[PDB]
Amino acid sequence: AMETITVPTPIKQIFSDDAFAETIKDNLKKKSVTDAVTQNELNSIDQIIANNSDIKSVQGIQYLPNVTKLFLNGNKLTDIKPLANLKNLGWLFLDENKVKDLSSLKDLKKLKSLSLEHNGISDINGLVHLPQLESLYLGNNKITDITVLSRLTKLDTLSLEDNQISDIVPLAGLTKLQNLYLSKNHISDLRALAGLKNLDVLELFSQECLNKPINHQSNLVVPNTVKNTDGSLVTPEIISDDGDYEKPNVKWHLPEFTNEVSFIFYQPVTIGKAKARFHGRVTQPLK
Amino acid sequence: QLPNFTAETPIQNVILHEHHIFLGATNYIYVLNEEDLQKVAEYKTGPVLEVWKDNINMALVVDTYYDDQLISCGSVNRGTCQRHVFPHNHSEVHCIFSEPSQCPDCVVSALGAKVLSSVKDRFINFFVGNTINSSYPLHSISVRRLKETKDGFMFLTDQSYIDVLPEFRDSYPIKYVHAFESNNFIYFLTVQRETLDAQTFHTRIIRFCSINSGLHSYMEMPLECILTKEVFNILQAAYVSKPGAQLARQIGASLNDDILFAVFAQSKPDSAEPMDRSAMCAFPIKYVNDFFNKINVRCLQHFYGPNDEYRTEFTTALQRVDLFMGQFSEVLLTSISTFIKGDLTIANLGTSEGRFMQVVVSRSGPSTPHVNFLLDSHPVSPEVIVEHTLNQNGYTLVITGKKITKIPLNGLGCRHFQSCSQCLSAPPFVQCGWCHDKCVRSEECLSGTWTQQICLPAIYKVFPNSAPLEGGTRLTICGWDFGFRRNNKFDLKKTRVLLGNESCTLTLSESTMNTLKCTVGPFNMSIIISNGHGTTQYSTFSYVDP
Repeated sequence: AMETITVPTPIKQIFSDDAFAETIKDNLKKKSVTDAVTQNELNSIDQIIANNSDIKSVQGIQYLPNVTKLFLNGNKLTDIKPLANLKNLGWLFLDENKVKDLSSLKDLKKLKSLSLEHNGISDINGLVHLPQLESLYLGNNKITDITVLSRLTKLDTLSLEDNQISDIVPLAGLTKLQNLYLSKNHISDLRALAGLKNLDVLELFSQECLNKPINHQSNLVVPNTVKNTDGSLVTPEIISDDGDYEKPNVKWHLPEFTNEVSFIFYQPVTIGKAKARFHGRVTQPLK
Repeated sequence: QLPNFTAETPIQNVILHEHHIFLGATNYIYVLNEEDLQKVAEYKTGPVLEVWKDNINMALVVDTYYDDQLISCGSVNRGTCQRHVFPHNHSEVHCIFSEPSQCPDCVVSALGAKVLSSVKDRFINFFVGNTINSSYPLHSISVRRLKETKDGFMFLTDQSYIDVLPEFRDSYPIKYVHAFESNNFIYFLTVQRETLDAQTFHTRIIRFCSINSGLHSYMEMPLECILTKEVFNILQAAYVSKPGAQLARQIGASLNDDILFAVFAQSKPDSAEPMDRSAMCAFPIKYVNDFFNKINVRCLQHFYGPNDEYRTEFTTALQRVDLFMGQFSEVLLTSISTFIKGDLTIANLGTSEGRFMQVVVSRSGPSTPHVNFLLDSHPVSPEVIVEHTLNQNGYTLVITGKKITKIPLNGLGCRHFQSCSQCLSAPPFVQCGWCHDKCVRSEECLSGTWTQQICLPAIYKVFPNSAPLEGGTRLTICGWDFGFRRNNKFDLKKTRVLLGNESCTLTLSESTMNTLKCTVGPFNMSIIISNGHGTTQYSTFSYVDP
């Protein structure tokens, strides 16, 4: 413990956040936040459970070096620097916060589980510093580029549902994957997941592939770009505006001009031991 | 609890018309009052003779085109209809009946009928499907228009009807399950033989259009609801409406798009009777019409025989998959309605034993019915009404035998949920939360600990107690709330098991919100389980050595 208090101090003065202090108070069974705590008591803390507690700062968290379990979903945090030197951290859960500065975890080499769904996160390149991660929940954010996931090869469970990924090539080698969740993205081609022979649970529903605008024509023909794990086109389930599929082409008849056309696809897949349904909608803008 | 009305005899049909409910019952026609289902008026269609018979209602059709009135057809005098004219803002009952080669004023079969009604071009037209065997004409699929004289119907040409060859009249029959008009066509849903002299049975959908009394684009197509590969071949009920935004995106439908929610059952061997095994899927009309407008087909067999306007048929069934992923695999669903709240599509269903229940319908996966109870022991009828509008929260009229009940579209409170998870699985518009030891509404909370997001785990045993050193035995962890609530659903995504110092590899594909399965090895250890929200304990598992 580099960080530490030298003399008995009131909780209200260690932990600035009105709420977080009150969390400590309850944790160490104290009576009031005004009550004193010694560094001794601070070291006996292994886990903090404080979901939806209106926490806006975890200031004072640094004096808890033995803490290994953090449950902090449903708070207003946006700064995790107070966490950087808690060497013994393993599980850390921060959904529904606004922490986008994941570069603070660079030295949590014991961190195994990291949940950060619903934070507004675009850049996750900070993750390059935690190869040992076994479980990662990056669901519901603004992530487009997952190049960095190339290095987290110890993950047995990855979740990226509900973002903006269209390119999953960086996932090809993560063979140690068993649980993969990819719904609500822009995935067009599952050639990347070919080798994941360890999977047990996979999800791929409700994709949202969008195409670059095209001059509308009275007898439009849009090529099928959706591709299965082996590379084969996936026959469309339903086509908008009375369209047809004369493989590998999608065809429309547009006697009048319309902003766009589209087709839903549905393709049961199986990877390793996992049974999923690759499904979604391709959208074709027109001008 | 909720408004309900009991009649003297079975209820066959229900229509709603400007705040007044109309019941078609055996020997009576009731006029309840929408607000509280209170009986305001009635008419004894009575026991008619000809050697006493009962007058089972076969149709109700209101029409205010000419004058405000209600047409009704019974099953006694060769399916003859009668006018009921209202006296102003509201007894004066007429009748329709006039060289006997045909009989138009004979509309309805006592073997089962379905009646559509649409004023196409200055005249009211009745589109009717009749089941039948041997006896002197009623048509099986007819379109007889009513004259502005209002005293009788009239067929136009030979094409005004399509029937069954006398040689196959009794041999193989056709039950008309439901009928509806949409996209400028008319649709009939049937259960009939797969092929002439075939032992199994079908569900088909019929389409045609009308010109004077056209029936000009006639076509039959088979419909199958299969499970992931078991087939549910007998349509039991079928309702038609719009999809909620969620459901739509998944099936590629637009908000105004019409959809066919059909409940199928797995039939008995070489029969048309149903077993207690049910399924459901949705048929988008345009999707259907998409196939009706392409080109593998024979010539309507029960019409022509094995050998201008062609009446045709497809020889391979369109098929969709169960939206309940086998949820109702061992129950007989006998009634379906469909309404939208939010982005959600909710179906209120009915068992062959009297169980109304409401269920979020999604292409992603089944949800747990937020309503689920016992209307009377009598099976629920597929005859239903759904009045729901903005600034309002709507209701469903449901018929069980002699009884009809008005059931709210917001379900029936939270009090009935067994645990934090089910309680929190309920659809937003039910407004439930967990309050430590009970599920209930917001402002009715004891301790300030109401939550719509948080559930904590709890263990209640493990199998087995001990386990050999290196042995990767399967641990079965029995308990509660092992799952996490993300988006609006629960799953074991973030769920973890710890065997003191080492992790415990869960197989998720085999685990539930109540049961955990995972391989263990490589004492007297404590098992810690986290669902993502918090943790729980079990200090029993030992790494023994035989």
